Amino acid sequence: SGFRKMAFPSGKVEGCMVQVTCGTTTLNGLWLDDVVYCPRHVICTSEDMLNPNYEDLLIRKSNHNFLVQAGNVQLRVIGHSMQNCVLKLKVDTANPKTPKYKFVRIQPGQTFSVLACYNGSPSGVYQCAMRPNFTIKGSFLNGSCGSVGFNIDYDCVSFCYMHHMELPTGVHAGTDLEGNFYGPFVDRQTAQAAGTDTTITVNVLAWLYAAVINGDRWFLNRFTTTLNDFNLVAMKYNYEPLTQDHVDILGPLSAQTGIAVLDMCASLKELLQNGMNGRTILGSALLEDEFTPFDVVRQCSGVTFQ
Amino acid sequence: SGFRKMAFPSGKVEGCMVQVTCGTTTLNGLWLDDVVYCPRHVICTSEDMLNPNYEDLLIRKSNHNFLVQAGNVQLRVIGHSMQNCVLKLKVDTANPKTPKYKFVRIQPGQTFSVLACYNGSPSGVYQCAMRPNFTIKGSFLNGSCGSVGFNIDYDCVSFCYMHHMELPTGVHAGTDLEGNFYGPFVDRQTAQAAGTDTTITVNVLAWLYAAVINGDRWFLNRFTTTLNDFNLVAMKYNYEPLTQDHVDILGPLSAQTGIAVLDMCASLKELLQNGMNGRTILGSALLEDEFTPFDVVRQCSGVTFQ
Ligand SMILES: CCOc1cc2ncc(C#N)c(Nc3ccc(F)c(Cl)c3)c2cc1NC(=O)/C=C/CN(C)C
Ligand SMILES: CCOc1cc2ncc(C#N)c(Nc3ccc(F)c(Cl)c3)c2cc1NC(=O)/C=C/CN(C)C
Repeated sequence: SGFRKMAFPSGKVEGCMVQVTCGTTTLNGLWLDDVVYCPRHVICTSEDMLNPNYEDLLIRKSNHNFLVQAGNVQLRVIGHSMQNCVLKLKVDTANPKTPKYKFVRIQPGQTFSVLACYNGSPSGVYQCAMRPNFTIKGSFLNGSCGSVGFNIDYDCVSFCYMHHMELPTGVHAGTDLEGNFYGPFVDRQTAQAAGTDTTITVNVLAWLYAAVINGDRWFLNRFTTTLNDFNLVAMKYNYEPLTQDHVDILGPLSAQTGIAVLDMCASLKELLQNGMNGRTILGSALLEDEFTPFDVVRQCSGVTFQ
Repeated sequence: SGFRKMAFPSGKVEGCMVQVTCGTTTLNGLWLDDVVYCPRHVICTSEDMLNPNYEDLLIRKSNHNFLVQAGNVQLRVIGHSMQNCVLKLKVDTANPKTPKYKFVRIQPGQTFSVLACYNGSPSGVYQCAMRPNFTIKGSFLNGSCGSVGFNIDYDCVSFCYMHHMELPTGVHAGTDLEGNFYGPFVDRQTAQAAGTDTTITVNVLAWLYAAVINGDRWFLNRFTTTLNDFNLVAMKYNYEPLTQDHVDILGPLSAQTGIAVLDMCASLKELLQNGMNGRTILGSALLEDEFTPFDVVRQCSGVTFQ
């Protein structure tokens, strides 16, 4: 019993974190096999970041300008290239701690764990979601760039996020491990604003199922609804529209609890229209949207990794 | 920017987790040097747990009855003893992944990270606090016993919690690594109820400082208070009394923000008396009490480990 915001164990990723310094800038890199991946803005001054021409800035850099350090030991850089917004630094030694891994570009609404690092050293681990506006709500200070987000399934680490930028409003933007930004964001210090922070409806429903499983059941009611009715309410409250695909994904939680998805939708509708009247659900006074259906099943079932 | 419920990186602890099976019961153990620590109730049936005589049950167990497996490899048990509510299984091989470590008995109000495990395999990591009533609000299923809680400072892992029991109300009880339960709880399946879940006042104040640092400042007001005045309010709302020791511990956050501790207390007083009027602080609609002053400084400053 109990339901917590839970991250994946981070050891497999800790063993891949290195420090990358180019001139005056230090950030973190990800060492997998004989390649270190890091944000291309390692090559910029803070002057450069207003309007950088990365191809021109890179011309002045050679292999020996990229100082890569794994713990106390220096790595020898034997090549470098730019791929979208990341650099790939080829080193002469394969990381002996390289786990089984994949690079995945996640969809908005999916969750992942972040290992926040500074100077190639781990500071902490927490759970995030790719928001519908393609930002994440992380915890990142100067020097955290190149920290990564990931999921684990049994023994395989799927890396999905590398941290690049903080917007003036305090939320975060980054790339996949191919160096393509999520959303419209760019690696320049400019006027870029986030769009509407829409709530991830299917995740809220999953968390209501988690609540029922764990004995929080005061919000269950005598009502049902339809997809189209419920979506009229979702729209008013800036929730994502619920689709039949979402209903299908909630099938397993519906079967476990015996609560039809549309009945749970009717509970959510009343919560949106009436609020929580000073009560809590799983220790929260708001409707939580950063647990996916798979996260709920996983945590409620004890799935393990390594 | 950003403030998240953040756990310590878990790799140092992942490398210590093993599976322990005694007869029909499997749970997790902690392998440090040549000793495996686990809950003594590994020796019980579910029959036995209503009224177990552990000394008598242990008489029927020999070294070869404790099956200890680290990943895919079996460990040879060369001795065993009971210390309070834990067993210490001496094995013939020191754990090559043993980190620098200490055993610490934490005080109520202090926080720690939990690595939830099943069958000796890590499932996830999350952050907890020792509540004033000596329970923790974790996420633990059958098979998670022997999972541990810990803090890290640079390279040293301070283990403070081993999981033993779930109370009928869904909260959790366990021991330190010497096998002494936190609070009055016992390792029998009996009528034991938790006392009042008091809110950790100094932690709420720390989190309000974290909020100010991160730009959430709507709750600041024109008022101040005194320790004795504020505590009249703390008492009504089942908050721990604030002491001068707590004020002193908040000194560094007071200095960073320029907000006197007692002025912040006056903000908290208004929040307790008026509620949050539908607003949020650091993404929460309630007053968060599981960040310590040290947690706030650490997360806001980027401290690292390994
Ligand atoms: C930790 C001990 O093992 C389990 C404990 C559980 N405790 C509670 C609930 C609940 N409720 C579980 N299952 C569950 C079901 C369906 C749901 F939708 C939800 Cl949320 C939860 C549990 C599942 C566990 N383990 C498995 O399911 C293992 C299966 C593996 N096979 C493919 C071979
Ligand atoms: C990640 C890059 O490094 C830092 C970034 C910071 N960003 C914001 C704030 C803020 N605000 C910080 N400090 C801080 C101060 C006092 C407070 F009370 C709070 Cl909460 C936060 C920061 C501290 C950092 N690093 C250090 O403090 C290192 C010192 C080590 N020496 C002993 C040698």
